[PDB]
Amino acid sequence: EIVLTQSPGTLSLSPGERATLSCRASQSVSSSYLAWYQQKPGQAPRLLIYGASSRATGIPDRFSGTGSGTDFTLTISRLEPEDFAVYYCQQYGRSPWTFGQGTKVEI
Amino acid sequence: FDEVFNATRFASVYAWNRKRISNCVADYSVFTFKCYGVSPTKLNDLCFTNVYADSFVIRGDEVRQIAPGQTGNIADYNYKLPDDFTGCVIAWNSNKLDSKVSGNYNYLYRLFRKSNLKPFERDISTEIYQAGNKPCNGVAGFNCYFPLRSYSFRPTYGVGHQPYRVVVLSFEL
Amino acid sequence: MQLVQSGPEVKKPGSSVRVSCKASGFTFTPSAVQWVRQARGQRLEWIGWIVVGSGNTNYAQKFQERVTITRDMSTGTVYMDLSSLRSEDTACYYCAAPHCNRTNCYDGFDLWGQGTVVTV
Repeated sequence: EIVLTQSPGTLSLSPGERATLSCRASQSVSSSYLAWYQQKPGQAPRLLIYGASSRATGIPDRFSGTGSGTDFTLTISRLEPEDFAVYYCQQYGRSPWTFGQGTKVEI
Repeated sequence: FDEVFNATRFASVYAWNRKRISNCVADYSVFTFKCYGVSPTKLNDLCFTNVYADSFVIRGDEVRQIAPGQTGNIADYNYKLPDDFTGCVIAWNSNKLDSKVSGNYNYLYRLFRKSNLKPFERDISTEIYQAGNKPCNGVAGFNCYFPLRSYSFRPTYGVGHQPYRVVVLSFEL
Repeated sequence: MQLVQSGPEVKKPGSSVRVSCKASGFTFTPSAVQWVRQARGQRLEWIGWIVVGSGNTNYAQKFQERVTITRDMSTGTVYMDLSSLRSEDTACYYCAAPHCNRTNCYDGFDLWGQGTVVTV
């Protein structure tokens, strides 16, 4: 039921820069039940953020996450070449479960 | 012993009803009459002075966990005996009595708890459980779980899921 | 510490497929394992999830009548059964569960399987 929108569709910035992503919802979502995933071609997805504010163990601190209500965002401070991938936003508080559309970052 | 075997209905495992038999010259004349504390060699001649009598309904395969000093889902969360057990653990099957057309749902067994149980202890409280951080003020379904699950006890399964009644007398001095 | 999933399978339309997600430590430990599908280049799409403890389950309305998630405690196995395969289902299937050994659980879904390719 809940519809998530991810923007921008594509990003083109050189390594080292700062990128920002927005995950927008359609109804109130508890801030303790949101997460982000990273996907590279052919590999399994990776967990990045749980609860929208707690970074997963061992992940670089350059990642950051905040938001509340019906709109959540992800920000990465210092980008590097290996980070070029597609990130999916998942709200995982209310059944039925739901994912995002996807984004792309390159240069 | 006329009140704790021929009873029409038995209690669940998440709870259980016992008694305080006393002042009666127990006719132990009275199937797995497995006794641990004192063997029936002289069970008909004793000076115990105080006896309890619990009651439980459980699946056949889980009966082994009743014995002291063993681990199990129902022996580490519902009913655990002390290491110095002094009693007997009687048990038979109730395949054609407790089983019912389409099954019986009245029996339950606790599935989750904060910590293990101490001997001869019970806790009856149905509340949401489980978490890392527990901001579960409301009632939900992710990491906030209903603690009890109901047995199936269908009208006919093969041996191993059928209902066994087990009575665990706890002698004393 | 990882998830094990069967190899690729081949099926023709109308049949049914069974996919196994085998883990370690699931028994005696709470573990909410979900199921996610992903076609080539498409967005991830949710399917189902099940609690290894109580058997509680929930399915997407769309995938209702077509998905059956079954549990096996003794072997610590999880079964995802799909019936009446359609060409739209041809995709990769992942099983994900949260790190759970100490009774308590890591709230987020962190472990993810290697994936299985099913084509019809």
